[PDB]
Amino acid sequence: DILMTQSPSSMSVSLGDTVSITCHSSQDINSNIGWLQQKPGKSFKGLIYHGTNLDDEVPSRFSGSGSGADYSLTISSLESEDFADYYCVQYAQFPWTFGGGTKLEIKRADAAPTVSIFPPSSEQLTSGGASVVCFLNNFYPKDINVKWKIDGSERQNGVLNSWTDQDSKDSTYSMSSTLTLTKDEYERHNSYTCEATHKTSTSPIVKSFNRNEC
Amino acid sequence: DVQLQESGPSLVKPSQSLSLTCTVTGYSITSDFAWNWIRQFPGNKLEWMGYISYSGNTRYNPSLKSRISITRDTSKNQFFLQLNSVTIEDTATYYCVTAGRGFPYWGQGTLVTVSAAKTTPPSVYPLAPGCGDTTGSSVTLGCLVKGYFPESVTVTWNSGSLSSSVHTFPALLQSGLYTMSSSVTVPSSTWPSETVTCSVAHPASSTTVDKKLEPS
Repeated sequence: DILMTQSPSSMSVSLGDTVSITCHSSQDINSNIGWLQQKPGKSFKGLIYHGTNLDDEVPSRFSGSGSGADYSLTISSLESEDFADYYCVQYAQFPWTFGGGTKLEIKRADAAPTVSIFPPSSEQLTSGGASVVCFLNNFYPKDINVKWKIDGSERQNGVLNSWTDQDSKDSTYSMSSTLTLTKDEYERHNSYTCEATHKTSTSPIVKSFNRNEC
Repeated sequence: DVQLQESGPSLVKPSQSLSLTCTVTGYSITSDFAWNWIRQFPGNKLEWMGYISYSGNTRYNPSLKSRISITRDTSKNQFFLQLNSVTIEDTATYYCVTAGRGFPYWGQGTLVTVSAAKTTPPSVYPLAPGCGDTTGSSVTLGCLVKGYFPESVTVTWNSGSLSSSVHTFPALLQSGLYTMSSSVTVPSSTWPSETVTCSVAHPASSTTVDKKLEPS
């Protein structure tokens, strides 16, 4: 199969900016590549075919060009509707295959996460489960890592994370990380720790509780 | 202005056949183009499934070759997808699209969930700070919503009288059922002095659970 590598996988940009997205195929595709836009929530619209040709209804601030295994898409004077995900697709050979997309996101200032940790509720504990929740809210940029510790020991199994789309009013991201344990194991440890590593700090933001308190 | 619209079941049990219809208007499926099925997985990756050309010839992605069939009905101007032996990794959004001058015309997409689950109302657990961690200026509360099906709960904080930093986190599959959470940030003196209440609606199971959030 022809493998389509799309660069970059995301981009933070402002209205009026010019943006440039590229696509690499694992083999020469002789301009049999198109470009697609998926607005957020929405369906797709075909932008460009044959490397460089506009589909009908596509404004001329969209343009592409390439040769061989390397092709780009340029969007000049970005408008608010242009914030969307963009994919290239090759149709030089079957099966037809897609790049992984480039998300156009809105630029804002760096913001630290507000980190909050919560112990299992009694009620949950009643039913034999114990989920430890940690919100990491209103941060920027979207790159973040979350580490759990139980009595100092780092913990990977049982962690599930869920990220929101870029916020429509402030343009930050949030995640929840949930550490799910049996009520049994939970009652066997004291300190639960959720650490957020982010760009806006040289050092993790730590939040903690003790099972034994209160 | 060439329109395509998908229809068919959006819930299919594993090992049954997923089946869908694309309904074309404003152009003839006999007259030009390839008529395609493309699916988008959760996490957004795209996969070309196959097509049937205007002359009725088919091509299928070898990755699905043994379980895919694409057909049409020239008199209704319709083509169809059937996808046998589905499993939960066949949960995706299905699009039919015309190829020819790239991929200009797309249907609106239809998500199809492949699940063995039965309708299940959620368990709703309130999320309040564990005492000890005395706080600053704002206070973050939440509700954890576990073990429901099908998807679509709506978490309304007060009457919506709050979207002072209401965050809704996308559901994940956990144990065959869905789990999501919601957070809400309020000033650290509006609570606990005021009632903070998270109301969780699951219309598929005709159920709404309200939790009033409690200190310590």
